[PDB]
Amino acid sequence: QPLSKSTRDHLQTMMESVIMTILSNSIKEKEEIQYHLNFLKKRLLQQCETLKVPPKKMEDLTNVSSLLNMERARDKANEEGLALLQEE
Amino acid sequence: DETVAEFIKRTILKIPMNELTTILKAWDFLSENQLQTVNFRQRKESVVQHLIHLCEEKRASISDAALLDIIYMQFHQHQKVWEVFQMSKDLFDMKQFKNSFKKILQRALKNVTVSFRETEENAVWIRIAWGTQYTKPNQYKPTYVVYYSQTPYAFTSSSMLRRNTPLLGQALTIASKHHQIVKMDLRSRYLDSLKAIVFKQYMDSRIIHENIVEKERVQRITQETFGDYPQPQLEFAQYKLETKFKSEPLRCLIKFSSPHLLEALKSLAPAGIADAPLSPLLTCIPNKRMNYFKIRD
Amino acid sequence: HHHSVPVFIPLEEIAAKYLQTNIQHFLFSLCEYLNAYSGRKYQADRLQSDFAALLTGPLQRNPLCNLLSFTYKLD
Amino acid sequence: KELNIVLPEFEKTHLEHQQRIESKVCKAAIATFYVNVKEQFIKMLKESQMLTNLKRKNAKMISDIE
Repeated sequence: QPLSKSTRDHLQTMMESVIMTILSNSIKEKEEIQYHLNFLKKRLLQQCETLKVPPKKMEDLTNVSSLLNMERARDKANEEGLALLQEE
Repeated sequence: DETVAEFIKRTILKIPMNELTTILKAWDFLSENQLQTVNFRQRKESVVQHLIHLCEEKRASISDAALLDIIYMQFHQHQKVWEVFQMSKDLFDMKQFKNSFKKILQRALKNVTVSFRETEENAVWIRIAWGTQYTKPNQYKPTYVVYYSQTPYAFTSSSMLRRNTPLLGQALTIASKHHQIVKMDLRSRYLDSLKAIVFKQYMDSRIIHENIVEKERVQRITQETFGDYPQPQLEFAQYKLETKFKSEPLRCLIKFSSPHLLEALKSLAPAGIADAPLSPLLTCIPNKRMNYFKIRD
Repeated sequence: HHHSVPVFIPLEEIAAKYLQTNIQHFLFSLCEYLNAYSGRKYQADRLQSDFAALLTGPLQRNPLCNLLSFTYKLD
Repeated sequence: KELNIVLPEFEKTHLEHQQRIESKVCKAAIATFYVNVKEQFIKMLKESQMLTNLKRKNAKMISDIE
């Protein structure tokens, strides 16, 4: 299975951001380096679109961390309740 | 809260607009002036939006919404199926009973949405919304339990109670200060008829008819078995039988469905369909206070 | 097969006690119990209707009226 | 997962880009870019790892509380 479209768009956004950042500190040789970096970005986009992965669900990159925190809290609450139950 | 707002909206949508005013008269959570600010002749969307505005002007909570749902259930009391629980083995008080029941249900797992509403004839109606250890109790799958003070019987609507039945039973029996709690196999939808049954609170002389003795005997037997009083409105019956053939026992399973039972059964003998004395399996439905039967050889 | 006595009055235990044997005592006892319940209810609703003037809150009453709880102000 | 496959591809692409480029300042910028993105990618891989670990643990304590 090809790469998930959400992952592709996320990765493309990160490549755009990093290319803007690496262009910010470049003063001279702007046009040639930006053309080369654009070619690099498009070749990477083609490679990642063509790339194949086994059918494993992989959720959005940004939100997962937050989920973990909530999940952690859930377990804590569960543990607390468990303790209370055992106490009873 | 938006959850209570949409819950109230759904309950109002369940309420027919022809009696919404009565609901407010039974709800009384909102001031009468707020009711006057809303006309009921206008559109349904308009009236529900105005009611949302009114409840948002005040502080919308879960207790008032649950009370509204309870009173809607009271006015309908026809949309659910009821089962009857019996307690067995003398001082009562509303406040401590409520406190004990609330404490037990809070101790159940961690929380539950419990609401009480006293009604005439000592009919405490309790709305219970269940929730797991890691989720807020759901308001879309509620249950209702009706308790009568100092009585050995209680009523329950079983829509999703099959998930955790013993919990409710043990909570009810510990709150009622009663030891043994059992479920009799009696299930029906007309709750008022259940109330009645559990408490036992219910010319052209040229023609020369022949066999008139048979007609007068069958009508007399039917009248003595049933009676002049209007029979309780019961709607479903089912017998599970396993008896020897006598004609390896045959296992039979019958279901009687009728919008008005005990009346077609009352008319079977006059219509000649069944014998003059009906079998005890049909003549003791109000007597034995039993609705589902099992028969063996 | 039919009765009008309210259910919260205990009779089935009294039925197992004296309904089969010594029916006269059964009837006398149930008469006493119903009379007591009626007197309690009459006192309760007489208080509610008449002397509510000096009462400051509703009285909590059980169907059998074994327990009564109320509050009152006297001047 | 998907990342477990795209990171080796990203490593090989970074290697070939570093090999082809000749400017020292561009080489340093590309190296810093690679370090940052590799750190973020391995961080989110770890986050998904404890994500599935927390899911399994949640199921276990669900059975326990039941």
